[PDB]
Amino acid sequence: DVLPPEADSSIMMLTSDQKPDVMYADIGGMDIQKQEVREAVELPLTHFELYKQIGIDPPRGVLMYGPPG
Amino acid sequence: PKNPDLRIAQLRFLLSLPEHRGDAAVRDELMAAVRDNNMAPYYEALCKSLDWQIDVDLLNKMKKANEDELKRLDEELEDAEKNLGESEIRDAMMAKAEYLCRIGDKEGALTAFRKTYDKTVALGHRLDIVFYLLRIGLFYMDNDLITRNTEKAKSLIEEGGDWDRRNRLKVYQGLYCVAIRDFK
Amino acid sequence: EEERSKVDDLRGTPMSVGTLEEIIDDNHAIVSTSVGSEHYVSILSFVDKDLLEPGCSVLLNHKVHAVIGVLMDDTDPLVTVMKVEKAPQETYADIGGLDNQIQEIKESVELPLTHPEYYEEMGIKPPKGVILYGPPGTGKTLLAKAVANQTSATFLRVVGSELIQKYLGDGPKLVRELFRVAEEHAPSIVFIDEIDAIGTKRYDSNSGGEREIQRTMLELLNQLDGFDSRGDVKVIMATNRIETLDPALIRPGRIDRKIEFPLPDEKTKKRIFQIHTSRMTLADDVTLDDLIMAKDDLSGADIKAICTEAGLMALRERRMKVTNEDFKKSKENVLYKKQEG
Amino acid sequence: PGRIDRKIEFPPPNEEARLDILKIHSRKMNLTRGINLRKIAELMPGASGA
Ligand SMILES: Nc1ncnc2c1ncn2[C@@H]1O[C@H](COP(=O)(O)OP(=O)(O)OP(=O)(O)O)[C@@H](O)[C@H]1O
Repeated sequence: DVLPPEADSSIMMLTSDQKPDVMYADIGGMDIQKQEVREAVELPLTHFELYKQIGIDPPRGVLMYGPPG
Repeated sequence: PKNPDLRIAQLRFLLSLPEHRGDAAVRDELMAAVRDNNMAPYYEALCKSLDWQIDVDLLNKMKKANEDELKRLDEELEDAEKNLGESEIRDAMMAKAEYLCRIGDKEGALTAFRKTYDKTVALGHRLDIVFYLLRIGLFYMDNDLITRNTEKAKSLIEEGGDWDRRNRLKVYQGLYCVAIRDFK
Repeated sequence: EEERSKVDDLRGTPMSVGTLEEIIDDNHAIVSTSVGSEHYVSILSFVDKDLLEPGCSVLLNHKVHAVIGVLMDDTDPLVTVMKVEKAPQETYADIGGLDNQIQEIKESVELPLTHPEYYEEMGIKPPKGVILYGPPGTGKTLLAKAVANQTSATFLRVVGSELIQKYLGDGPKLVRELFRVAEEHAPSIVFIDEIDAIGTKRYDSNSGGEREIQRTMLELLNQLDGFDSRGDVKVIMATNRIETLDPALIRPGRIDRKIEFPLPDEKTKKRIFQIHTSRMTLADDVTLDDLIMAKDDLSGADIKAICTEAGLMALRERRMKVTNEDFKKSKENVLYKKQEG
Repeated sequence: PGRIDRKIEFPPPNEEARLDILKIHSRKMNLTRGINLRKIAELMPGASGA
């Protein structure tokens, strides 16, 4: 018989329920990075069909660089 | 390259049912018959409409000039097929071949369609072929072959995604749903 | 007979393929197989123990790690690069103007091996190879002498310093194996063209350095000098610029013969056009005098490319015969190519 | 040394080359037909194909 799923193995999942540290009210400086990330993360995650309507394939690729800061 | 023939379907339906219209409905039809050299489409209407008098040499020199225009492309392919390429020959013949069957009946079209379906590696010309099946499906009010290629085109289209041809198909299924009775 | 039905029961059915580590005069051989395992094997059969030598692949019978038979398996990375073949249709008779240049190298490559009777009785024996070069970008015209050589004996071509210095070395060992494999295929010809080892600017990938590059080249000289190998594996060197290579390389080889490639004259260029256009069909109005007069310092492949582009342009009209107006208009394309930048 | 290879130039994007290719990439995204492809391409000189 196979794995349920999913009972792992390793990592594991969860552990993030008692976290995270602070909300997003902290960093307000960027505002041009958040407009990219928010649209590249929470919008495709909330509505999968809205992209198929307009005929644009939402990517999953998010790359960040520049530190410091 | 469709509406000149589509309005002919309009005028054939305009002539068929009412027997009271003997003037403006035949005049525009002959106006479109003297042009594009529609040959087979007017025989079925010649049995219902008047037999004249004379057509004969007027449309015989036009169908012989259409056969000279037909045989000049048929004489261009074997000089073209001596050289070789990708689609540059077989696609050169099919468009004018479906226009040459636009002159008459379903024959040259139905052979050209299954001919070009094995040529094109993209859906661009495929769905164009489908549109030819739909326009002829309206002329001969034959709903048999238009329900098939449409089902096959929707799968190649949505693999996949489109704008112009997608919204086109949205109207096509509306024309079929209004041909039969589907209101919703 | 009965031995075939006997020894097979000892090795089979399963068996492993290991490597030989070292041999002991007690007929116990130490074998190494995946991964990191040792043993004492003593077998008196199928050996061939003297020809094996450590560093070769041997079988391992499960019980117990015994070697029934010897396996020499190639394959191998380097053995793949020597063949095959070509045996090209081109000959040394398809080139002209270098008759005075070619006479000595053709003689030097056919000096040994074929026509040995006047060589062996004279007791000369200069088996150090030959060295080629020329301007501006030729050396392929000297390769047009290697095609005739490919028609005879065995040939191998190793060109470019990238094959060593692209990564860290281990230096020459890649060349060191070429020597010995060519010794197993002796007689064979090894040709090297365009040696940039000292002429390169930027190394490939991440490797260093300018002076380590030199040391792998120097070990190539001692390999080539050499102490002590009499085998051939005849070696031929060629490049564009001989001034880059160090004079340290000339005494071991080639001390007897090196050739220089001169620029072709009017008579030679006429011959060249003759040889290429032999197979081609040209219009009656094409003359060979004005063509070579208008051209200044061009090799065979230049007059080749202008004909190739003339036939390519003639394919647009689907004509097998190239007219002189089409030929000149096509010629102006390569003429404008070299003159654009 | 001019020997041997085939010479083919890679052209920069052109206006008339921008029109058709614009439609091509516009084939996958739902839009109305009130869009003027003539004026939109002239506003983008140079740049690149990508
Ligand atoms: N006299 C001649 N007769 C016939 N062919 C000739 C003659 N001289 C030169 N050629 C041809 O012209 C060609 C010249 O080659 P070329 O020098 O262009 O090569 P290359 O591209 O420079 O090689 P590399 O880049 O390795 O230096 C040769 O292949 C040779 O066959």
